[PDB]
Amino acid sequence: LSPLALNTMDQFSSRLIPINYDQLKKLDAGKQIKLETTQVSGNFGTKN
Amino acid sequence: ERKEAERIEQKLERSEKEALESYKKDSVEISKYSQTRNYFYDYQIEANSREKEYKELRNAISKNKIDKPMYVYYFESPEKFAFNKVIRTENQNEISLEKFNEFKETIQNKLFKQDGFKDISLYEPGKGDEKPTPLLMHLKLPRNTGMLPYTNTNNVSTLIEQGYSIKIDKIVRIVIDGKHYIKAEASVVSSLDFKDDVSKGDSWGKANYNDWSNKLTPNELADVNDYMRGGYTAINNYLISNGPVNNPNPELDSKITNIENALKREPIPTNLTVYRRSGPQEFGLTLTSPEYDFNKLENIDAFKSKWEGQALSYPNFISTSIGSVNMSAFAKRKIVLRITIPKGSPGAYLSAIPGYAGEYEVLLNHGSKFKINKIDSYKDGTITKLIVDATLIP
Repeated sequence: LSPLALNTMDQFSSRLIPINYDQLKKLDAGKQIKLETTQVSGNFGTKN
Repeated sequence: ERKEAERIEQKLERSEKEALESYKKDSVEISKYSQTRNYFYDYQIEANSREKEYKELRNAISKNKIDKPMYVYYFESPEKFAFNKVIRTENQNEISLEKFNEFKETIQNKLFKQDGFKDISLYEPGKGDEKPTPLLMHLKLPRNTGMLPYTNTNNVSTLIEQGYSIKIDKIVRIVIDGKHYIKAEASVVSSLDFKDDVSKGDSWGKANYNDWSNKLTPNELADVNDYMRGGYTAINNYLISNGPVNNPNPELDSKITNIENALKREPIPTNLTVYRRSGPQEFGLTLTSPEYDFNKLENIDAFKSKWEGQALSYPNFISTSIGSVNMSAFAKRKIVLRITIPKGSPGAYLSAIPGYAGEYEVLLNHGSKFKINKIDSYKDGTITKLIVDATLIP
């Protein structure tokens, strides 16, 4: 399957993620954005 | 604390779920069955339609415990504290100074044991709670006790099973919403007891008293075995007949002294309760006496009036059965003595040694004093038998 899209930043998925004009220029110069994961939430199951 | 209750109810499987569901609509009758369960024969305790209910309820209660002693509170009838009267009626408000005085003097030093499922709470009885009796007791449960709260349609209540004897230090008068109540502080006393654990009781006895005979000279062991094999109906009758006063003699005094020394040699390390099926002749009553007939309520009431709280003594050699089940050899006897043996008290297990030494037979010192706490009865077929909560006094 295809990767999922992460394009919103608020709690209700209603605001997109903006960047600056200088950051846009840096992206246009060929620079790349790196994604680092800091923590992951999740649950386990307890079986009766 | 419904969050904890919903956390702890999921781990219960379907059997515990059905046990608790049956409890929630029939708490009174399941409890009433729970007090009087272990005194029947070895067959009835396996052929009833509620024995499985009792077993699975005990399993559920002992599934989850408490790591520290915490206080619990509930309403107890005065009838279980050796008080056969009523302190203050439902429609009255205040209690008399006199009634307080007899109630306090009645529970000076008397330990009472409970052995059934009951409902307790962790809070003081504020508004919105029903108040069955004018008696209020604040109970202190120890570490690692059964604790399984359950929830009703709106509120939460807890259920425990008791296997201990409780002692009340002080009682005071308090006012709750315009009525006088008695507040008692009580503590839970640790001990060991085998209601139906035949295998566990046998294991405990053999574990403790297997090394008993290793400290005794062979001659004394042979003398003890011979005396318990051949002369059990002779020396006891001699002691009952007041031998030392009427016909003093050394040939039996030596036997009495040797047996007393052997029985006093090894005290118990932990409190246990032993069951003696006492005979009517022991209380000086005969099968033809009207007071002996326990079928009617008035004879039970009279025996309780004249013997609850009184002292008892056994000039003979005391023989006790650790088992609580009715035996063929002691089937016809209506009176079972519930002797509570505290730590450091005389008593030796005689079933650890090989051979058929009797029916869980245990010998104690002659002339021992006994204290009676309460006298209660249960339905046994058509007749009603009798239980006395005897206590061993040094």
